[PDB]
Amino acid sequence: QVQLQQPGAELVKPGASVKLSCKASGYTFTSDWIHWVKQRPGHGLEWIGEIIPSYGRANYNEKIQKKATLTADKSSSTAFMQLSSLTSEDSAVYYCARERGDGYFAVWGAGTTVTVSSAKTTPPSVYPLAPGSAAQTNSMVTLGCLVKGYFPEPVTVTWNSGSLSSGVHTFPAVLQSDLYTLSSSVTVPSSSWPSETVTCNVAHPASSTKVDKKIVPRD
Amino acid sequence: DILLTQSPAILSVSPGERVSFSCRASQSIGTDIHWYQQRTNGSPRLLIKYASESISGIPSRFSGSGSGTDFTLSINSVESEDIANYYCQQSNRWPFTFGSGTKLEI
Amino acid sequence: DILLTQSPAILSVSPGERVSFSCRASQSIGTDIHWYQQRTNGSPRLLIKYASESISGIPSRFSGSGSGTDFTLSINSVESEDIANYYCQQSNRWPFTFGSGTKLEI
Amino acid sequence: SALHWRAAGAATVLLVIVLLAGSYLAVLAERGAPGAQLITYPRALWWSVETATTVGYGDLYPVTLWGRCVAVVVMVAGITSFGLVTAALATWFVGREQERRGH
Amino acid sequence: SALHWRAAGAATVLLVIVLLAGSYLAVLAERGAPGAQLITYPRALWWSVETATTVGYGDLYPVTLWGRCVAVVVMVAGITSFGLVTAALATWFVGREQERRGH
Ligand SMILES: CCCCCCCCCO
Ligand SMILES: CCCCCCCCCO
Repeated sequence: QVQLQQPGAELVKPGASVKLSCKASGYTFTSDWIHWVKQRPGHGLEWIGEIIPSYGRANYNEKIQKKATLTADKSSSTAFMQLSSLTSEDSAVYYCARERGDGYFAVWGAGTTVTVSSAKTTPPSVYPLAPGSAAQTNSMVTLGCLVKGYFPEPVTVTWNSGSLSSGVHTFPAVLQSDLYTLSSSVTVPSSSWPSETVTCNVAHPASSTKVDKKIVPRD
Repeated sequence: DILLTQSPAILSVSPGERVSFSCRASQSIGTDIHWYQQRTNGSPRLLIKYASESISGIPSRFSGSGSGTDFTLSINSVESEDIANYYCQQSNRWPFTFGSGTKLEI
Repeated sequence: DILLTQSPAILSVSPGERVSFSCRASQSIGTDIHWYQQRTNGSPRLLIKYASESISGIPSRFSGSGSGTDFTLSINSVESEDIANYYCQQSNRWPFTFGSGTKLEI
Repeated sequence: SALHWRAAGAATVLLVIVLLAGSYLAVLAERGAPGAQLITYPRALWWSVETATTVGYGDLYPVTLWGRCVAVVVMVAGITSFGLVTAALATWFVGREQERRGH
Repeated sequence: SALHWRAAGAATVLLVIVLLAGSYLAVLAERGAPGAQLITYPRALWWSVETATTVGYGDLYPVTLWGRCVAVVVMVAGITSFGLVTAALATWFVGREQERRGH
């Protein structure tokens, strides 16, 4: 099972603050340390700080401005990172990791994408993408879905509740006028569609929404 | 603070060939170096700990070597799923630090 | 005699930006490095002791980091009153020595 | 059993407990200090044994105030325990020599 | 109280005094010698404890004649004090074993 669970996203206004959480499961030892690592889009991993829940003591990276404050609840075995007075420089994916006190990060969370802006949360519009009537088809067919006008990142796109992984491309989002848009494509054998259903699932953590859209042939 | 230099930043190889990533520490750190793989949109994954110890669940084509200040992560017969960013991390002296990462390209 | 190199000798920054002064020791000195600020016609003033320990009476925007041979003095959101010369000093080995100093310019 | 022998066992148990607590506390005290190497439990436990025996390899040592305080408790516990075993061996030999002399 | 126990306490007091005086004197002896690291009181006191216990980390040591002379007094004071505690523990166990044997 998933050893560390983090919320998918957090939208924060410039100047405001947010408290990220990290719920752990699996084996727990008094010798465990919970670390937080920051990754700005396109950049590398940056160690932020650590905390030892069994004692509540925390240490931080001295080379960078201290934006975080770590704490942990031993009963709900959850670790928290309080980030305050954030600017756009603080927009990034924040991962939590567990170390058994022996130097390496055995397990990592999926990370929380934190966006700092004054824009407002906006759920995505999901439009189907079926071939046109005149399009000829080979032994394979390509379908997709358009996820348009959402904010902030990210969105997770899966095909048939995740049962279909092979032949899937989800393009990076493009930002235009305070709203993101991206498409995801899937390729299946021509014979299997529309015989067997093909549906894309789009979850947008920032707005706690997850919509489905079945891909059926145009008229 | 231990500086870990990973160069080249990008490594291009043909399918099935052996590839080696480099990691140089600014000072001697025994074998306290660990390697992680991070694929696109994915989170980091431990590949090798303490310079050469295999992690269960990781393909046998992954191995590590070195001690002191020079370390190497090797992949025998590289394949498509190995396409990703690779990072080294040291735990010899506080604070733990990461290398800048090397991207594998086929 | 421990040589402390402070480079660049002059650092130019815009108001409110974060700035970092560099200090490299010719040999490892743990965290036995101290930072002083000396304004025009003024006498030296202790800002940070032992690489990162804050001194009471010094603004919180001043911090230090590093160990071994590489040290950094940082100022978050620089302002006019920070205009001055900055020196590092080591106390790891006798005799104590000073760096050549870095001038902050806005 | 006899006192000295009991006190020895006790000394062995306290020492083991001091080694473990010492290893845990050393890591707690040292992480946070740039340059510190006494920061992972397995080597910290090796450090605790080195310290208790005063073997002096010099491959690991605390650089912080609290870590050094921890070091002192381990050194003293080790020096005292081994010294207590010596006294126990002494008491044992003395008792036997008395018998052997028909005293 | 009994002699050995008193002598032990005395040994503990003299040692503490030797540690402090030793720390002060080491700095006095070492400053002035280029390369010397035993030059600030807090670490000099850590050095004094290391020396008295012969723990052997090797992170600090005098390089001057007078500093080394100071080191010898601390080593001897430490070795002697811990050795005196061992003898006290021995005398204590021996007295008890005598009783326990109805002698
Ligand atoms: C003799 C010193 C007391 C034991 C060590 C406590 C350390 C706590 C963490 O900093
Ligand atoms: C045993 C040596 C005498 C004590 C040390 C005196 C040092 C004086 C300063 O140089």
